[PDB]
Amino acid sequence: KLIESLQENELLNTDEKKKIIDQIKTMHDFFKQMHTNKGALDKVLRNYMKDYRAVIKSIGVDKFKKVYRLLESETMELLHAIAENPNFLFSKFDRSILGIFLPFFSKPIMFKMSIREMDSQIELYGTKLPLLKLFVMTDEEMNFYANLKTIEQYNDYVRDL
Amino acid sequence: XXXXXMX
Repeated sequence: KLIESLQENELLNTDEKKKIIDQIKTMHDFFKQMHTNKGALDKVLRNYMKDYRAVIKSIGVDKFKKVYRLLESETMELLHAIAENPNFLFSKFDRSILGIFLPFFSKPIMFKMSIREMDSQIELYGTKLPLLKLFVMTDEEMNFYANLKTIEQYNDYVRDL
Repeated sequence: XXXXXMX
């Protein structure tokens, strides 16, 4: 669907790259703080949810804590992927990896959501992520990124979906 | 694949 991004993206300059990395790190700590801190989780639900009231009854902190345990894990794997393979996060298109975590981190996104939306999103994440091993690179994948040279190859590599 | 199976 997003061939738009895949039609004008350029390379990521040193600073734009770090910008992405710090963002992943900030979320990773946030996620850890939700399931590790009880005050933290309740405090975030009161300020992000449009209706904190109904969320604790319909969904409960117990289910939220679950995804966050799994969110912290995934943010960790991606972070290592990034470390072990410099060129992972080559262009601006890769900023799309962030879209996996934003729905549980951004205040605007979660405030606009509804109860039902949140419930199924949490259920969905809980089912796909565990058995989805995202960000776990293979030698073949590593080798590839190791060789990347231009946005041209990359763009076709991804254009090839 | 695994990534775009979620965007």
